[PDB]
Amino acid sequence: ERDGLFCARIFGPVKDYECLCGKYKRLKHRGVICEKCGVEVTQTKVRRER
Amino acid sequence: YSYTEKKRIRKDFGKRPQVLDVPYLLSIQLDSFQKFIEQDPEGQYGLEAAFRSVFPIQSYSGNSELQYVSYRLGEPVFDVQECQIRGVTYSAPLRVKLRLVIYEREAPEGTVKDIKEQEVYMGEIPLMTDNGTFVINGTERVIVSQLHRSPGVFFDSDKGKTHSSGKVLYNARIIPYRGSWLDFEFDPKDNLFVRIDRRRKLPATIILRALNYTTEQILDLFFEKVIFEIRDNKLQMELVPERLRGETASFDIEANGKVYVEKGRRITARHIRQLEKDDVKLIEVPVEYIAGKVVAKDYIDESTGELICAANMELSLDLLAKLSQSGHKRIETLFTNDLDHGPYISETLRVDPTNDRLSALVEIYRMMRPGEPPTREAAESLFENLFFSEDRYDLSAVGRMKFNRSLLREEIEGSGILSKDDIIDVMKKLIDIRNGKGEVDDIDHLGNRRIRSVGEMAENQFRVGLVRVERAVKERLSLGDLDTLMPQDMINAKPISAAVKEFFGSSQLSQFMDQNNPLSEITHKRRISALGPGGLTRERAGFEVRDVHPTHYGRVCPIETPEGPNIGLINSLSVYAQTNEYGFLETPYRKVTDGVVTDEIHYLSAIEEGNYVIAQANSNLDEEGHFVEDLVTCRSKGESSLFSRDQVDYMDVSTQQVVSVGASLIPFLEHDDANRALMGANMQRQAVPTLRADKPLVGTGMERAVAVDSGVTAVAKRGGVVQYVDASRIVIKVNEDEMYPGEAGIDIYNLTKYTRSNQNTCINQMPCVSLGEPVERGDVLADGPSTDLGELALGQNMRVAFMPWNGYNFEDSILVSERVVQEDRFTTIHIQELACVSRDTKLGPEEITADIPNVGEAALSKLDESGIVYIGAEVTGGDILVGKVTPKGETQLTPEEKLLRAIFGEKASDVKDSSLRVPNGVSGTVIDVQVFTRDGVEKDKRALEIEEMQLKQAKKDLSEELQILEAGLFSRIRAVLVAGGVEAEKLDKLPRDRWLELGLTDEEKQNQLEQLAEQYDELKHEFEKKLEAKRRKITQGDDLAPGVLKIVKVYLAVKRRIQPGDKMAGRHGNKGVISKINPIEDMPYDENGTPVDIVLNPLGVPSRMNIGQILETHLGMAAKGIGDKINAMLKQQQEVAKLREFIQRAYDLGADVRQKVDLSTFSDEEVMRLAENLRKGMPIATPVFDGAKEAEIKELLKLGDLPTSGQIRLYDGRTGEQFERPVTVGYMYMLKLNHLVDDKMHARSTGSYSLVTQQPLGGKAQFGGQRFGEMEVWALEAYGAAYTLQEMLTVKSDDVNGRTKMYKNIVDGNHQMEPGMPESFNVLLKEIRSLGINIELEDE
Amino acid sequence: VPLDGGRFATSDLNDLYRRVINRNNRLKRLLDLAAPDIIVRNEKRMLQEAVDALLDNGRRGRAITGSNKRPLKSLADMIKGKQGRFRQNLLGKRVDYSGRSVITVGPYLRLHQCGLPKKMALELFKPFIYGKLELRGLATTIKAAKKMVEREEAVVWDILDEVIREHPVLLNRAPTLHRLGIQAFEPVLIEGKAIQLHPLVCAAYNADFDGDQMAVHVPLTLEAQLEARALMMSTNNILSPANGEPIIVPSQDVVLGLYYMTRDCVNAKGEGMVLTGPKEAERLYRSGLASLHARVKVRITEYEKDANGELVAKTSLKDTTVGRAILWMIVPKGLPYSIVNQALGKKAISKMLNTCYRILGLKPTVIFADQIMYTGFAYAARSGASVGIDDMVIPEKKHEII
Amino acid sequence: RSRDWVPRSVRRNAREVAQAIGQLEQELGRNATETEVAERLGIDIADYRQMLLDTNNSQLFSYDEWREEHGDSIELVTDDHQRENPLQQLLDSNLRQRVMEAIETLPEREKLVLTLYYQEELNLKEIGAVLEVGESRVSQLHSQAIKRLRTKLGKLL
DNA sequence: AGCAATAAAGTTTCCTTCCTCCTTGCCGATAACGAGATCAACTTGTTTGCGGCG
Ligand SMILES: [Mg+2]
Ligand SMILES: [Zn+2]
Repeated sequence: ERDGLFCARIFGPVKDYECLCGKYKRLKHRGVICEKCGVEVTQTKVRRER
Repeated sequence: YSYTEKKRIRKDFGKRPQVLDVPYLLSIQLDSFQKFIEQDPEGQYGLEAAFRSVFPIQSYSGNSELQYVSYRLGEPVFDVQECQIRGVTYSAPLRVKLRLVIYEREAPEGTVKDIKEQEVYMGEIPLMTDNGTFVINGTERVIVSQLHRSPGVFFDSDKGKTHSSGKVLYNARIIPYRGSWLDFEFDPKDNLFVRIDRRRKLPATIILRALNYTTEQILDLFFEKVIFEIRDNKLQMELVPERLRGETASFDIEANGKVYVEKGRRITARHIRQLEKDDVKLIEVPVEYIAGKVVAKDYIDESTGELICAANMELSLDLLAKLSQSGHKRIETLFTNDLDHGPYISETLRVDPTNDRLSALVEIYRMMRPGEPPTREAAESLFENLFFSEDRYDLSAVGRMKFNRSLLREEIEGSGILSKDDIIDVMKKLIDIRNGKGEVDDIDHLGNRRIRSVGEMAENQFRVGLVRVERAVKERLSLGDLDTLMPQDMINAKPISAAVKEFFGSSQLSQFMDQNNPLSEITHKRRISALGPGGLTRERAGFEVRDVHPTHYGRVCPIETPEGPNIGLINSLSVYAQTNEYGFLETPYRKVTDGVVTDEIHYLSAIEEGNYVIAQANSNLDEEGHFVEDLVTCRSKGESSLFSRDQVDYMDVSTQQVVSVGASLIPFLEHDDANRALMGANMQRQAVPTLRADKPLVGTGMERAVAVDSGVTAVAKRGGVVQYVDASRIVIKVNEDEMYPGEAGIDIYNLTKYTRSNQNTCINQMPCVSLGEPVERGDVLADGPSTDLGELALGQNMRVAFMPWNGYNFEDSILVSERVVQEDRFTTIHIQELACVSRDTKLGPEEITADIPNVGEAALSKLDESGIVYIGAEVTGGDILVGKVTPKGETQLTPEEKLLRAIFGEKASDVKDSSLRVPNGVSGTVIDVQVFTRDGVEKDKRALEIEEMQLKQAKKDLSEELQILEAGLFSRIRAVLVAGGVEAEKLDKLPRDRWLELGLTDEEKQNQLEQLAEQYDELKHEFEKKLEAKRRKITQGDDLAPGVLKIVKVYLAVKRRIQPGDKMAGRHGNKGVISKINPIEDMPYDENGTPVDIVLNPLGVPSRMNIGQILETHLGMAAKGIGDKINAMLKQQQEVAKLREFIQRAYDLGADVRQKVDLSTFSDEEVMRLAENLRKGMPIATPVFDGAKEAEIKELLKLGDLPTSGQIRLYDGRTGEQFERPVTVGYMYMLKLNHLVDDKMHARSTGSYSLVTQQPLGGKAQFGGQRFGEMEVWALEAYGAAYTLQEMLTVKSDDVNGRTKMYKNIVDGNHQMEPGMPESFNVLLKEIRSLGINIELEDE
Repeated sequence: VPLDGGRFATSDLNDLYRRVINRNNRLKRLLDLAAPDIIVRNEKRMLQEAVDALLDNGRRGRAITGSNKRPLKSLADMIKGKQGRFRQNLLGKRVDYSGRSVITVGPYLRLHQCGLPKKMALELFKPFIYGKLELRGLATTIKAAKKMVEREEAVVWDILDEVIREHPVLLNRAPTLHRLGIQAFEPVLIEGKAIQLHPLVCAAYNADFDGDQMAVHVPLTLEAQLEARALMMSTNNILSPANGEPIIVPSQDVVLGLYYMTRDCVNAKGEGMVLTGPKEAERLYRSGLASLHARVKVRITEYEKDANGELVAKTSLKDTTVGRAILWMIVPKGLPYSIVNQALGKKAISKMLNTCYRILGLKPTVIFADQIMYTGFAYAARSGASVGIDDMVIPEKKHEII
Repeated sequence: RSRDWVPRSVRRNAREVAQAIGQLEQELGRNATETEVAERLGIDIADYRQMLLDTNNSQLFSYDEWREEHGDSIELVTDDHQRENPLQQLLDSNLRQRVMEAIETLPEREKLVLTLYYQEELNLKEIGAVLEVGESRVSQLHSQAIKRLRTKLGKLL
């Protein structure tokens, strides 16, 4: 959950990354253009340990 | 003897006339729970005690009230066996009588307002077996009986606490049974102080005011009045002669007209005699004697009202003048013989700040309730609560009793709440020993320790639940309606059951039981501790409790308690030990009267003995006279010494009463070291029964009683004749006289066959009885796992001769033949149990089904259609048991597995398997399955097959039952038709039902046909009834956790044979490892070609001093010959009279053994069977200290026609030449153990890891890696081999990159290294910064 | 993380973070209203209390617990006591490529040898095997190695024998007091599931053969391999650094053999006859013509290097027991004959060996020791050796004294 | 409500079973005949049968000692399903170069199609858009690549 | 054998879409009961420092 302790939002900082139909999101695949709709996307950065 | 005893007799060499046969051994648990449950009317215990303790409840107003009346229980739904099978606790209903009575609060006590007298169910409770256990959830368990300190009072004195002083400090302590403790103390400065529950120190006297006392009365109580009197100018003073005692004269001590003690002069005992003699108390004295004295009582000017001197204030001569003229010609003061009478209270007072009572309560409150506003009534209520509320305080009049004895009162009993007199008296007793009179006492003295039992635990948890009820009950009484609120509407039964379930499931006392061997259980339930609640702790507790105390004698066995850190703490009960009614101990003793030992008994305490004297049993008694010898070693006062003969009061009974049974059974204890006797009996429980049950030959006498009282076996409930026999069950017919009328009297016994223990072992029973044979009551009818003919059988007797052999017996290691491996006669079985559950997911249900994808049919071949194995199979690691499957969601794959599926193209379902499989390393035989499934669900089909064949079984059993019964009844149903005419065989030939119409006469007999049909109806109705009930109960589904769909469960069977490493030993600490097995042909052998079984290392006889094992060994060789001498005759088939004489003389050897038997009594067939049993060897009883003698060992051996020492010529199997010397040879009876080579071995290359730190685990169960300690580091550093450690810490522990690339390099042949940094390091760094710190590192 | 039945398991840290956050958020909400101050005060009391209790619970104020009545464990005890990373996790290590078993004895062995039951060692040198089965091309890839291996072909055992020669290992009893508690041995595979052990190092390990266990470790790399072959090997580890004594004491048995045989009766036979050498004492006694324990004259050839480290032969005759003659058979060419002319108490053997080392160098001492073991075990078995109730002696002069 | 993180109507139903089961247990005076629960709360069996999961199961903690003094915790008796394994990725990469090995003799676009889609995890029909042939030739050629890789052997099945 | 066409079949998308459900926030209706404690710990123990504590 977001705003949390395991906060998804810190790994997925909201205001972020959704495609139109809602396939790729939440930092999961940084360098993904959602191909069916061909929508290009930016700006995401990853820790797990920090 | 009895039939079972006629089968096989064990000789004895005991000689002392025994008085007693041992009692019922485990009476105690039975008793405790018996009294706990039982409806006591008045002399309450437990449950009624608890109710009548919480005698009724009324409202927050005081308007309405519940009332207790009485209770009752039900009987259980399920029998025992279904409960253990089903997986449930075995429990009883509870049924309560209650009366809701209400008061009219308009009326004064207009009690007729409302009565609702009904009854109430509330909660089940567990009950006990005839054995002792409680099963829970299908798990047999036991709880332990406890020891701890009594309640009451306790005195002590520390010695130089502030060691600078090196001074004593006395103090007293009070411990209610329930409620607050309390502590009274002294200081370095001779002043009294107090604390509750170790609160901070306070002056004592504060509380005295807090109980509405003035200093006047205070020192009136504590202090005797030193009265001066001012007769018109001068000081005269009253004197008791024995006040000036060891004291010296301050002035010219004299009389009105006579001098006794001059200046500077000690008031000797003479002058005390003078002063008592010549009748003087009033003596002129200087006024100056006062100045320094203390006023006793606050003296005033009665006109003013002014404290000229506040009480407890030193005196003077200006104050003398003012006081004298005030109208005080008499001044009480304190006596101060600081030697004896010190004014410690006066001192304690004038340190104390307070005078009024109220502020003292305030300050006590302020300590106890800090910060809170000092509201008056709150302090009063607090104080009354702590010791004067029945709610939160108690004594358990045992406390009251012990206390009154520590008061030296007379009344045993009292209240559960304090009084003022008692408190005053404890202050007095404290100050008196502080002056010196009397003493503090000890802890280890058992007279101060009380035991505590299962019943009480039940009491306390139960009433706790009652209190949980009390809360909301009062909450609702005052408020809700009264007319309509049924008494049961208010209640709940969760919490009660919760506590009950808890400590029957949560306590450190409640444990699994040790199902390994009879001894294990019976001892483990006779096991004592002082741990858990109301007890102690290992690291805190020290040596003083661990050690021995003399009072242990005859109550506690000193010779069984482990090597662990809990050495002396737990210790088992003695044999004839009993408990006082209170929770103390007692032990029987033989009275010694006029020198004669009276044959009576008294179970005497842990206190009483210290007064009297007791005689020892090793004493030789002068045959209806008295103790033969003059200086008899008797004992008293915590020690032993030598006393006369007429002098004695009492005697012990036996020579055994000290020991445990685990201790008692090795014979010839009387010739060996103690510590290893400990080790012997400690491992003696830890054994395993073999496949078969081989006897010993050297005994003590007791094995039968434990063979019985363990309760494993069949028994003769009631005499009879064997009716039906089989390898699985038995039917008996009961003897007529014993067959009481109502039932037809046919007991039956279904037996327990291959069944699993909690230590994972084979359990089973077997007959040692035949068919068409009578039965006496009580005897057994079938053996248990580890016995024979009602006698213990947990090892095997075998040959041995001892000498070195080529370094295969270096340090106690063992060497053996191999023929016994052919015999498989130490081989045993280990049942293993395994399960697999169906569960309902969030998505849907898991399923169980044969069909699964990507499976070779090889697996499936052994499964049925539902996906379940065929019974009887034989299986191995990797094999599959249960085709369980799981409906799954989906995944977002990537091209790797995309393409592997592009290649293989085997479709992924929406399901996976969750199948049950054989664990790696295991292989065995399936022999049984069960399944459990819920009420609500369709029963998976094979489980219906199993319910159907179980119904088949049960139906068959009950059919057998009622068919037999009703067949006995068909006897009547034929015979009574015969009454009233004759159809001699026109009766019989035509079908038997068609007899009712046959020749038929009026008067009484129409009713007889009606009686016939009546019984017919009765019986068929009973049958349908019984089927209905039982078929429902069997068909009744299961009660399950949430989410569960059903479960499967499997058993297994695997059988373990010897490989070296196997641990074994005997009965003298004679441990040993096995290194090698010998072919026969290298075995040392004899004149007659017999090689030996076992070989040994005799260097460790004297160093260990396990010498009695030798004595056995003489006998080990010895009695064998007799059997051979008989079997020789047997195969020769000589004659009965030969057997007769030979046997009688075998029993007629000794001087003065007690048992005396004849056999012209016995029949021929008895001789035949007896001889036929004896062929393997003649067994014997060696009582422990009333044992046999060397005369007698060598007497039997000389009849046996052999070397007297029994040490003889042997030649080598290898080479076939004689050794140098003869060697002693014989048989031992020895054992095997559970520390097995396969149970312990483990290796590990590579596998699982941790997660938070990623280094490996430990445990063979979880594929464990081994640990590498600092000590191993230190050693390595001592060498200085860096790279080892580098590897040890990087790659094989943490560095994951490291482990990977090294694995890579090795399989490439490359034996090289690269390091990194452990993760575990930086974790710490990340903890450090978490704590708010700039930890960091300086780069190179 | 979740459990089998969906249940959870957690870290209490979280719980402490939460209260903090709640209180702070409350405080903001409160502050937006400018509320009366007392609730603010309480808010910050509870704040700092939450804070430090996070750091270290029951230090300042009394501790926070769960429902169990047990503390909500803070940070600091990640670092502390035994439990901390230092004493648990960081210095002490769980290890793979390791194992253990119960042990036992190999008498006949040589010191450097150690018993290995098949399957564990089989498991342990697995990746070597895989490399060599791709080497030979039996296992062209890895799965074939795996599959033939779980099939346990004879070639598997052949290549096992191929590898493990010259492939030493590390041994551990617990607890490690001094540095000899571990040693470095060389394998010998055996058919069981229990290790054999060369008897004499019972003492370096404080071991007794009554059910103890040892573990095994591996110098995977070569550096450590060579160190152990060069440092911890059984040959280096023969004298205490504490005090310069042999730790190779033959304790209890072989001593007995030597004392028994190397002994001078008078009674038996053949008293006072003549021989060339010890080979005739063998010749007779193995035919069984003479008491070994019998002073009789024979001829011996003793050697010496009074020269600058060069031998000096000579010979002469001796009235001596036969065993002394025999035992001269084995002495390696440097000693006098006085060495044997007593019946060999324990320390005689100590000094036997001490002298042997300090003069002759090292390896002859080792060899000497080995044969002492073998032969004394042999003649101990020959010995005839047992005790009885009759070997117990009671002086008649006890009862009167009492 | 703030501290708890489970829904509300959940606890309504929990309170309801509590009231009901106690009410009816006193009506009867004995226990555990759930069909009665199905009756009195006559909505369905499966509803409560789920609810018991939903409600009657709460969380626990991680470091509780393992019972018979402190031999180990629950943190040492834990298992995982999502583990690393070294040879599957090894042989997957092996098969990757086997893919290019197989297809390098086959048509130029499909070579690049399957390379750049399978290698660097890029776009498939991006290429179908490049050629504009309808991706039927794609279809049969992809089939052929499978037929080409079904000419060799590999376990890990 | 390589190349395309027509027809069929199965889709994945995917997007709405309107039913239904479900969850986040708020505000309300009779009148007054009592400052907590509540179920524990059993005092390890010797050494060493520091604040008093004169
Ligand atoms: Mg040992
Ligand atoms: Zn999209």
